[PDB]
Amino acid sequence: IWLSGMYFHGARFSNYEAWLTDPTHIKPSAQVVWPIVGQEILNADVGGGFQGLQITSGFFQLWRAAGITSELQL
Amino acid sequence: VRELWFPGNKEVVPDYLDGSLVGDHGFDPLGLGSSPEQLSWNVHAEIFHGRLAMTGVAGILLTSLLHKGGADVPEWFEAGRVYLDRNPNVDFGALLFSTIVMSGFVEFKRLNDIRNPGSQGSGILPEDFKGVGGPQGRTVGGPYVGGRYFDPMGLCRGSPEQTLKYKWNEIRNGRLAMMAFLGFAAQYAATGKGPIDNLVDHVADPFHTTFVHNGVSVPFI
Amino acid sequence: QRKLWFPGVAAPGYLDGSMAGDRGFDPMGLGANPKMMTWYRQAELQNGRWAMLGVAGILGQEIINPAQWWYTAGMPENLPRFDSQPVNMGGILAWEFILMHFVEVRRWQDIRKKDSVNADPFNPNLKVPNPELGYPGGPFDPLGFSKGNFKEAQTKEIKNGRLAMVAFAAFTIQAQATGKGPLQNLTDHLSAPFSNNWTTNIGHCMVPTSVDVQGLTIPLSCLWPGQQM
Amino acid sequence: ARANWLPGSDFPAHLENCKLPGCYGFDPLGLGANEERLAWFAESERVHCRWAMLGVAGILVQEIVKPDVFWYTSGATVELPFDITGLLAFELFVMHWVESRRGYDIKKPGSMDQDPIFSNFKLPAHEPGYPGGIFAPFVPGSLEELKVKEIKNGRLAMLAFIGFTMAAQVTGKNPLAALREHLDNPLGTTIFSKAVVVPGQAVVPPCAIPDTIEFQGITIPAGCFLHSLWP
Amino acid sequence: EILATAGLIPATPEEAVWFRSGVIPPAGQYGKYWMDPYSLFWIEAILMNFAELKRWQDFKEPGSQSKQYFLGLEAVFGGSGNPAYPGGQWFNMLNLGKTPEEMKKLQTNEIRNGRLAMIACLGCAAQGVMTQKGPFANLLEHLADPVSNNLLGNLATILK
Amino acid sequence: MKDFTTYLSTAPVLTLLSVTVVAGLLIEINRFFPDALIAAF
Amino acid sequence: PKEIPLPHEFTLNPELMAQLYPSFSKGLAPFFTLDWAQYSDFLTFQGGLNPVTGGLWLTDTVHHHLAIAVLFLI
Ligand code: CLA
Ligand code: CLA
Ligand SMILES: CC(/C=C/C=C(C)/C=C/[C@@]12O[C@]1(C)C[C@@H](O)CC2(C)C)=C\C=C\C=C(C)\C=C\C=C(C)\C=C\[C@@]12O[C@]1(C)C[C@@H](O)CC2(C)C
Ligand SMILES: CC1=C[C@H](O)CC(C)(C)[C@H]1/C=C/C(C)=C/C=C/C(C)=C/C=C/C=C(C)/C=C/C=C(C)/C=C/C1=C(C)C[C@H](O)CC1(C)C
Ligand SMILES: CC1=C[C@H](O)CC(C)(C)[C@H]1/C=C/C(C)=C/C=C/C(C)=C/C=C/C=C(C)/C=C/C=C(C)/C=C/C1=C(C)C[C@H](O)CC1(C)C
Ligand SMILES: CC1=C[C@H](O)CC(C)(C)[C@H]1/C=C/C(C)=C/C=C/C(C)=C/C=C/C=C(C)/C=C/C=C(C)/C=C/C1=C(C)C[C@H](O)CC1(C)C
Ligand SMILES: Oc1cc(O)cc(O)c1
Repeated sequence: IWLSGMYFHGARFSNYEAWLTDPTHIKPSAQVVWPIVGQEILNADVGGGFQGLQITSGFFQLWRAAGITSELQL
Repeated sequence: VRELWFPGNKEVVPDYLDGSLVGDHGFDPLGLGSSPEQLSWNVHAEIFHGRLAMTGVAGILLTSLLHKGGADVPEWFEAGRVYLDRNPNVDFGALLFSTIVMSGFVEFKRLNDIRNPGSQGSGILPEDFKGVGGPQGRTVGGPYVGGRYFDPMGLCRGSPEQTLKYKWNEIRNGRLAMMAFLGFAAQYAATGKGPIDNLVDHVADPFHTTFVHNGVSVPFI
Repeated sequence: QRKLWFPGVAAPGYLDGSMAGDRGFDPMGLGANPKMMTWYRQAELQNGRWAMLGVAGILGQEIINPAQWWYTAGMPENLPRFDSQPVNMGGILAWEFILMHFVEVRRWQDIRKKDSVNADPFNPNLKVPNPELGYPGGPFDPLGFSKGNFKEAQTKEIKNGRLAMVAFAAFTIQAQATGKGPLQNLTDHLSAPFSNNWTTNIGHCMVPTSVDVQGLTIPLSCLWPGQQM
Repeated sequence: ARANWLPGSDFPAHLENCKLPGCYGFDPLGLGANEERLAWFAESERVHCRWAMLGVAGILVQEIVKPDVFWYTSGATVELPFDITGLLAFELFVMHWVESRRGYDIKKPGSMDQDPIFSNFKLPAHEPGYPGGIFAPFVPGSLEELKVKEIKNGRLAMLAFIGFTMAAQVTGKNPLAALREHLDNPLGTTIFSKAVVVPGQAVVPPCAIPDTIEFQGITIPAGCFLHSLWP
Repeated sequence: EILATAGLIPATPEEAVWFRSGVIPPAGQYGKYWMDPYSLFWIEAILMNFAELKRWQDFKEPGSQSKQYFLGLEAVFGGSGNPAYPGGQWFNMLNLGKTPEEMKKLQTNEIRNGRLAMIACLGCAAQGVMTQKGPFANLLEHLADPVSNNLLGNLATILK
Repeated sequence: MKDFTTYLSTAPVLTLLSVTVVAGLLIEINRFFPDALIAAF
Repeated sequence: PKEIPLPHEFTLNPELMAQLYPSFSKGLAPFFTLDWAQYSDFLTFQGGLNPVTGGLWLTDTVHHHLAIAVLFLI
C-alpha cells in the first residue's frame, strides 16, 4: 500500500516528467499541500512550472534508472 | 425451497433470510442485515429507495422523451439549472429550504411510524394512516401503508394472493429502477447524453456504440 | 420409438414414444416438464405448419414466377396489382394484424383450457371436435382424412414439418449467401459443383444494409456476419 | 355466466356471482376486488357511461347541423350568449349541488331522497345509481335488459369519445369527416398507414391542433395528448 | 493456418496465425470482426461467468444446479459422482462408453490426448515467440530442411 | 452486524472518528472563514 | 523523453536494440555456444561512474545482477 501511494504521488502530484528533461536544475518534488491556514507556503518553486514539497527519497532517480519516463507507467 | 440469487450454495444464504420477506432470495454476502433491527431498517430503506427510484426514473424518461420530440423540456442533468434560469425570481436557497421543510414533515411522520408502528394513525390523522404491517410479522405500520389515501383503489384490500403479487411487482420494479438510475448516471458521466439519446444512438448503430466506444469506460480505447 | 435419432443413445424417461415423431432426442432436457412439453409441442406444430406453407410458397412462386426473388418479393414495387387501390404496406399490415390476432387468441385460449373455445361465438351448436391439442378437426378437416390411422398421419405431418423447417433455414442461408432462389442454387450447383458450393458462397452477405419501404428504412442483416457483398 | 369478455376463460373470484349489469368478468388488475371499491367504481362507470353518451351524441349532432364548426375548438369559437365567467360559475354551483347530492346518495342510500323545498315530494326507494321516480317517467321494457343496454351503450360511447378526440388531434377533422376520409382510402388512412416505428426510424404523424389557442385575452395550452409518445 | 495454407479461406497464411487473431493486439490483430474485441470480451466474460460459476457450484454441491429453474435446462445439470464427468443428457448425448471398462478406456484416451494437446499448445507458443510464424509454417519449414531449421539453428534469430 | 457496530463503538475507533470529525469541521470553518483573529459578530 | 521508443519496442525488437547494442544482432546463439565474449558490449566490467549521469554504469549493474543470480541459483 505504501509503495502504491509512492507511485501514485509520483504520477499525479509530482514533476517527474519535467525533472527528466532537466535533472540537474529541477528539484524533485512529489507532495502538494492544500491551502488552508497559510500552509501553501510549503509548496516550493522546485522547477518546471510545479510547486510542491522537495522530496529526498530518491524515487525520481530510481524511476529514471528503470526507464519509467512517463507518468502513465507510474 | 425458494429461488436463490445463486443456484445451490445454501451456505452463502443467511439464516435470518428465511423467505418470509417480499423479494427474499437469500442475497446478503456482506451480512449488512444480520441484526434484526438492522434488517427491519434495511427493509424500510429498500422499499423507500425503490419507490423513489421508480418515480425519478419515470420522470427522467418522460422528460427525455419530451425533449426528443421538440418540447421545451430540458434534460434531467440540467433541469434544475434551466428552471432556475427561466425563473430568476426564485431564490435557490429558498427552494432548498422549502423542499427540506416539507420533506422533513412527511419524513418525520414516516420516521415516527418506524419508531412506533401504529402511532400516526390518530390525532391529526385518521386510522387509515396507521399501516397494515407485513415485514417481521407486524400487523401495523411499516412500509406498506393501506388506508383510503395511500391505496385509494384498494388493490391490497381483498384476496391475499393479489396483494402478494402486487408486492412482488413493486419490489422487483423498484430494484430494476434503482439499477436503471445507476445506469443513467454512469451513461451521462461517460457519454454526456440522456438515456433516450443513448438508446436511440445505440439502436441506430448497434456495434460501434457500446460502452467500449464512449472513451470513458475503456480509457485506452 | 424403437429406432432413435442416434445409434445407442439413451432415450429420456419422459420420451416413452406415445407422442408422434418421438425419436428419443431432446438433448437439452427442454421436455422434462409436462406442461412445457405440451407448449413446446404446440410451438413445434405451428412452426412446422408455417414452415411447410412458406417452403411450398417459395418453391411455387419460383416455378411460376422465376423472375421474382422470394427474398425481395415483399417490397412494395414488386407487389402485384389487382385493383386501382394505392399501395400502402401499413394498410396491408392492419388486415393481417387484426385477423391473425383474433385467430391466434382463439388458439391460445384453446391451449390454456382444452375444449374451452370449441363452439362458435354466435351459434353454440356449431362445435369443433378436437381430440387433442393442435388438431382441431371439424371445419379444419372437411375431407375427413382422419378417422383411420390418426397416429400414422400425425407422424407424417410432424416429419414433413421438421423437414420443412430445415428446408426453410436452408433457403434463408442460401438466399443470403448467393442472392438467388433455391431452385436456381440447385441448378447452379449441378453445373459447376466444385466452384458453386457452400465453400465459395459462404462468407458473403448478398443483402443490402437497409431497404427503403416507401420512406421507411428497415435495417437488414444476414443470419451470420458476412462480408456484405 | 356464458357471456364472457374472453370465451373459454374463467371469471375472477370477486366477479363471480356479480349481479351488476353488463358484468362479463373483465378485471385483469382486480380493481373490483374490494366490495366497497366495487360499488364506488360501479357508480363511476354508470356516470361515465351517461356523460360519454351525452357528449358523443352532442358532438355528432353539432357536426351534422354545423359542419363548419370544429368540436375540438368549439370551446373558444362559438360566441356565447352570456359570459364565460358567469356561465362557468353558474354551472359550477348547480353541478356542485347535483353531484354532491348524488355522491352522498351513493355513500348513504336513502340520505338524499327528500325534496328540500316541497316536503310532500320524496323520491321512492331505489337502488344505488338508479334514482327513478321522477327521473324515469317512461320505461319501455324490463329494467334489467334496459340496464344492460345502458351499460353497453355507455361503454361504446366512452370508446367513441376517445376515438373522436384522437382523430381530432391526428386529423383535425370532425368525426364524420374523418370517417369519410377513411372511406375514400381505407388502405392509407389507418393509424398503421400514418405511423410506424422500427429499430432505427419512427414516423409520427404531425399534430393537427395548434400548440396554443388564444381565448379572449389569455392563451390556453390545448395541444396534443402526449405527442412525444405517439407511434 | 492449415485452411489458409490450402487457400480454402480468404486469409493469407501469415494473417491466419493464432497469435495474430486479436488476442494480443501488439503481435497483430484481425480488425474485421462484427464488433471490437473488447466488447467481445465483455460478452465472453458474462457467458463464461455463467458457465464456470454453475460448474463450480456443481463441484461444491453435486446435487445443485438441477433444482433452480434455468429455462428448463437445469434438467441436464444433475451431473454425477465425479465432477469431471457429468455426462448427463447433454454432456453425453451419444451415450458413448456404456460399460465401466469402456468408459475407463475412453477416459484414458481423453487424458492422454489432453496432455499431448497441453504440450502442443506450450510448444506452439514457444515456436511463435522464437520463429514469429505459425505452427504449420514451422512444421513445413522444418520438413524442408530439418538440420538447418530447428531449435539450435534458430537461436541466432529469435524475435526477428 | 451487531458485533461490527460494537467494534465501531470501541474507545479507539470512536476517539479517532471524533477527532477526525472535529478536525474536519475546524478545517472547513477555517477554509470558509479564514484569519478569524477576534470574535467579530 | 517523449521521443524515446517505448519499453516494449525495445524488448520485442532486436533490430532497434541492436542499433543501440550491436551484440544483439547475433541473438541468443553466443550464450548457448559459450561465446559470452560477444556480449561484452552490454555486459561490461568497467567501474567508476558514468561521467554523464554520475552513477554506476548500467551495463556493469546488469552484469553484476546476472553473476549474483547465477551464484544464488547454484
Ligand atoms: C440502497 C438500496 C437497497 C437497500 C437499502 C436494500 C436492502 C435490502 N436488500 Mg436489496 N437490492 C438493491 C438495493 C437495495 N437493497 C438493488 C438495486 C438490487 C438489484 C441488484 C437489490 C437486490 C436484492 C436481492 C436479490 C435481495 C436483496 C435483499 C435485501 C435485504 C437484505 C440485504 C441486506 O440486509 O443488506 C442491506 C443492503 C444495504 C445496506 C445497501 C448497502 C450499499 C453498499 C454499502 C454500497 C455499495 C453498493 C454498490 C455495490 C456500490 C455502488 C455505489 C457507487 C457506484 C455510487 C435488505 C433489506 C435480499 C432480501 O432478502 O430481500 C428482502 C435479497 O434477496 N436485494
Ligand atoms: C480426443 C479427445 C477426447 C476424448 C477421447 C474424450 C472422451 C470422453 N469425453 Mg470429452 N471432451 C473433449 C475431448 C475428448 N473427450 C474436449 C476437447 C472437450 C471440451 C469441449 C470435452 C468435453 C467433455 C464433457 C463436458 C464431457 C466429456 C465426456 C467424455 C466421456 C464420454 C464418452 C465420449 O463421448 O467419448 C468421446 C468421443 C470422441 C472423442 C470421438 C469424437 C471425435 C470427433 C472429432 C468429435 C466430433 C464432435 C462433433 C462436435 C459432433 C457434433 C454433432 C454430434 C452431437 C453428433 C469420454 C471418456 C462426458 C463424460 O464425462 O461422460 C460421463 C462429459 O461430461 N467430454
Ligand atoms: C433512490 C435512487 C434514485 C432516485 C432519483 C431521483 C429522485 C431523481 C430525481 C431527479 O431526476 C429527477 C426526477 C429530475 C431531475 O431533473 C433532477 C433529479 C433530482 C436528479 C436510486 C437508488 C439507487 C440505489 C442503488 C443502485 C443500490 C444498489 C445497492 C446494491 C446493489 C447492494 C447490494 C448489496 O447490498 C446487498 C443488497 C447485500 C449486501 O450484503 C451486499 C451488497 C452487494 C452490497
Ligand atoms: C429438437 C430440439 C430439442 C433439443 O433438446 C434442443 C434443440 C437442439 C434446440 C432442438 C432442435 C431444435 C431445432 C432444430 C429447431 C429448428 C427450428 C426451425 C428450423 C424452425 C423454422 C421455422 C420456419 C418457419 C416457421 C418459416 C416459415 C416461413 C414462411 C411463413 C415463409 C413466408 C414467405 C413466403 C411464403 C414467400 C415470401 O416471398 C417470403 C416469405 C414472407 C418469407
Ligand atoms: C375496466 C378496467 C378494469 C381492468 O381491471 C383494468 C382496466 C383495463 C384499467 C379497465 C379498463 C378501463 C378503461 C378502458 C377505461 C376507459 C374509460 C374511458 C374511455 C372513459 C371515457 C369517458 C369519456 C367521457 C366521459 C366523455 C364525455 C364527453 C363529453 C361530455 C363531451 C362534451 C362536449 C360536447 C358534448 C360538445 C362540445 O362542443 C365539446 C365538449 C365539451 C367536449
Ligand atoms: C463430449 C462428447 C460427448 C458426446 O455424447 C459425444 C461427443 C460429441 C463425441 C463428445 C465430444 C467430444 C469432443 C468435443 C471431442 C473433441 C476432441 C478434440 C478437439 C481433440 C483434439 C486433440 C488435439 C490434439 C491431441 C492436438 C495435438 C497437437 C499436436 C501434436 C501438435 C503438434 C505440433 C506442434 C506442437 C507445433 C509444430 O509446429 C506443428 C505440429 C507438429 C502440428
Ligand atoms: O376520492 C374520493 C373517494 C371517495 O370514496 C369519495 C370521494 O368524494 C372522493
